[PDB]
Parts: sequence; C-alpha cells; structure tokens
Amino acid sequence: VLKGVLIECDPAMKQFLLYLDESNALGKKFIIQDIDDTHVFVIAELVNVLQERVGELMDQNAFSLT
Amino acid sequence: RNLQEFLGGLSPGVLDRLYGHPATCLAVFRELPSLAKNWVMRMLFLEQPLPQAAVALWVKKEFSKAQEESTGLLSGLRIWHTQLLPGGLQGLILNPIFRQNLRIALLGGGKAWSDDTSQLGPDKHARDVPSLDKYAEERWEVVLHFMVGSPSAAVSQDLAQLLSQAGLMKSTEPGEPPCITSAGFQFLLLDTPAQLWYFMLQYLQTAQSRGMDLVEILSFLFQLSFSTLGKDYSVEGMSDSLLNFLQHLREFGLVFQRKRKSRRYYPTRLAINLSSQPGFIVVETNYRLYAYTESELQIALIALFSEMLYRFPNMVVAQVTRESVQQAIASGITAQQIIHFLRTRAHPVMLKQTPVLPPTITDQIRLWELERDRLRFTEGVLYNQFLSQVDFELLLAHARELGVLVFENSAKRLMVVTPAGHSDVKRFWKRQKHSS
Repeated sequence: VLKGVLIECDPAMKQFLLYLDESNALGKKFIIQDIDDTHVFVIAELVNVLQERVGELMDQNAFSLT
Repeated sequence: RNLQEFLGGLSPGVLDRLYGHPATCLAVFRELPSLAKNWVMRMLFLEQPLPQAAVALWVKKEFSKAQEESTGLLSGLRIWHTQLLPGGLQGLILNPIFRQNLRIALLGGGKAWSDDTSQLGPDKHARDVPSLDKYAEERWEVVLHFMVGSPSAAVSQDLAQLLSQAGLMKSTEPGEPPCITSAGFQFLLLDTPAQLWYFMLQYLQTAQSRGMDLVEILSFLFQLSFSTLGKDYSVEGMSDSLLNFLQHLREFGLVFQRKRKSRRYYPTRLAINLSSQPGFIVVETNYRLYAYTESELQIALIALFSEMLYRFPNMVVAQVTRESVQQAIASGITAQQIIHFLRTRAHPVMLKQTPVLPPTITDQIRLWELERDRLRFTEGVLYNQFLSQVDFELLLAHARELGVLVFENSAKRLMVVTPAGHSDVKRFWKRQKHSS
C-alpha cells in the first residue's frame, strides 16, 4: 500500500503533470502512481514545487494587466 | 446567522417573555414572510381557533410549499399554538400574549414604551441629526480601525475581548495586540447592517457569561430599532445592568449620550438600521473602480481586493487585476463577498442599469476564484493489493461503514482512505484473514 496525496483535476493538468514526470522537470520521477484519467498519486514531500510549476504555467499565458 | 435562526433555538418561556413587549412583537411580525403576515393579520381579531384544513385552503395547491414553510416557521417561533378543537379536530389560535401586544402596538393602549421626555424639558446640549450621523460614522470607523490594528484607534479592554471571543481576532500572546484573521476580513467585507446584527448576536451569545437577562436586552434593542431619529428618551426606568449594556452601545455608536449620568440618550441612524446608504463606488467594464470616499477605512477595504492607481482628494481610482483578486482570496475573502460588497456600495448611477454590476466583471471574478480551487489534494493511504474482487468488496464496504473512505474504484480494485482510518482498516483486514 502507498502513503501520499491523491491529486484530482481536469485531464489537461493530469497530462501536464505526466509530461513533467517524463521530462524530469522536477529533477526526478516523483510522480509515481497513476490511478485514473483525472486522478494521480504524488508523494507529498515536494508538492510545493508542483504548485509553483502549475502557477507558472497558469500565469504564463495570462497577460496580467498590472 | 439571522434573527429567525437565533429565535428558533430559544426555550418557549424565553419566547413568551419576549412577546411581553409590543416592540418585540412588531419586529417578529416584520421578520415574517409575506404569506405569514397575511395569516397573522387575519387571525389578529379572532377569539376562537380555526381548523387546520380551513387555513390550508386559503393558499392555492401550486403554492402549497410556501404555505407549509410559513406554517412551520410560525410553529417554530411559537406565534400560534395548536388547540384541541372538540370532536377530534385541531384548531389554530395565536398566542394570547403575542396577540394582545401586537394589538397594543398597532391599535393602541397601555403605557408608552418610554417613560417621558418633557419632564426635564429641552436638552441643554442637544445635537442635530447630521451631528449624530457623524458621531456614529466616527465610532464605527474607530471600531473597524481597531479591528485592522491601527494605533490611532483605541477602544475599551472589554470590547477588544469581545472581538477575541467572536473569533475575528486572535491574541497569540498576552500584551501583544491581536491579529485579524480571515473571519475578520469576511466581517469587514460584510454590509454595515449585517455587521451590526452579527456583533449584536455575538453580544447576546456572550451575555450568558455576564449573567444578563436576554429578554430585557432583546426588548431594549427592539425598542431602539423603532425609536424615532433625533428624539431623546428617558434613561430612567431601566435596570442597572441594562444601563451598563447601554454604555457599551455608547461605545458602539448606536446610542449617543453626553455623560454616563445623563438622563437623555439619542438613538442614532445605525441603531435604526439594525432592524433592517446610496453607495459611492462606480464600476467600469475595463476593470476600474471609481470610489467617492475619503476615509482611510474604505480605501483600505477597496485596496484589500484591488490595486490602487490614483487618490484624488475626493476620489479613488483603482484597477481590479487578477493578482489582486488572487491575493485577496488567499487572504480568506471569497468572490461572493466581494461581489456583495461592490453591489452594496454601488453608486446610484449604476443602479439605473438592469443589473447592478456588469455580468462580465462578476463572471471574471468568479472564474478567478475557481482558479485557486482548480486542483484538489487529499492526503491519505492507497490500497491496491487486492487479489480477488470479493475481498475488495468486503473491505470497501467496511471502509464505507467506518466513513473513512476518500475514493473508490471497483473497476481497477483501487481504494484511497484517510490515514486516521488506515489503522482500523488494517486491523479489520488482518482479522478477516486470521479468522479465515
């Protein structure tokens, strides 16, 4: 059995996380278990960098008016 | 919470004692729905109970849901009580005390709510309505600044303790000033009548600590609610505790009084609005806010969820950006509260349009709110070691019975449960194999 964090979101973000896992963007393969098309299993020790990457992807194609 | 929710949990004796004051009965009647008011008026001049079916036939079949809701609310408020009509029938009759007080309030009779005002003659230091409004605004601004933590605003110790008990601000260490939490921000974003009502409800809840009569405080508050603006009332005729409570109202700006020993007190506009102005914010389709305000309180409130651009001596020009909204949400303020605050403070010019605010801006704010909650994270334990479907089904049923299940998938025989229930699930699984 595994101990960690289940992450649920739209399939686009799941595919983005899979691309990050295969490209070693975070430096390792910590995206370990895939259970569903919209659910993934991730070790909680580095969830913060995943949030940072998601935020960077989100605000990259945003064109903030500030 | 609202008045009806607070009154629902009170004992029947407290509700009956509340109905002893005509002012309370009028407030309760006005808090009733539209359908309930007609029923109360029809049954006002009835000395005999009416059959339940006869009352139910007044409203059409299509609107029976509203009739049922009104009847349930009236029963919960104990305005009327079912009477055992002879022959096995059930009769509906209003509470005699409540009905008598309502008739006294409407038709007349008995003594006046206030003792007298002409016994002491005109007030030597009487003020005017604009002065009272300015005093109330200054008091409210001081209170809200003290909530923010500005050193310019200083209040009494018990008032600060009340905020701590309300959960708006927490005092981590003694001596150090408390820090405003997310609940404090939500309270700040609320409308002024809503803020006053919430503060009064918190005061009523905490009054049990001081051992003060809830009925007397509620009756006095309701009497102040219907009090005419600009007219003084006699301090005499009240218990010692209530006057002390009145002194707290003096700190809240609801009631203005020259001195503690003075026998005259003037209810303010805020006290009248407690029972229930034009708005000073103009919203443009280009995500720009134009506010006609000068006090630092409103400027800070707007800057909480917006980026400031210009501050003219009588104008504030700000821009609503994605980053500002995200920061405000991270501070704990939801998009619905922001929309409600903008609608409440909306300029009268914008009221001409069929929508108070443009749909595009509200939709954009709501979409920005959902950005933070787009990703769902659940810490837990995943079981994926099921050899047979039957074994998986039993463990899944046990987890559902325990209520610790997070996610289930019978197609792949994978489950995810909370870490707290992981020990219980493991113990159950071990017992099943060992006993087999």
